[PDB]
Amino acid sequence: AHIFVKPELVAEIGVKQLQREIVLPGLVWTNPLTDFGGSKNDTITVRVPAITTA
Amino acid sequence: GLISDPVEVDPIQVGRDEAGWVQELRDREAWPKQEVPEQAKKPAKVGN
Repeated sequence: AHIFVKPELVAEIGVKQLQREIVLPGLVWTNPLTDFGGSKNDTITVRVPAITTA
Repeated sequence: GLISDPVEVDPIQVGRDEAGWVQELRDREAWPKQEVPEQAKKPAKVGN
């Protein structure tokens, strides 16, 4: 029978892998403490004030 | 062979069926609903 030699075409019709929408990083508390360098063991230990009872 | 002979099996058909990308679907008129054909669950090839 008739046999033809043809290329193998490749196209990008816009399909892809569906992925999550980024929401979480904009919500949590980011960077209250910055000077991690210049502190022992990379720790910026936060103080919490004292309360008392009468 | 002869121009009046029945048409031979198309090599393009043979290759197309070998690649196995012809769409297979469940029959509409079948109760209970048929199971998903094996072709419809084929994972995407990792290259060309």
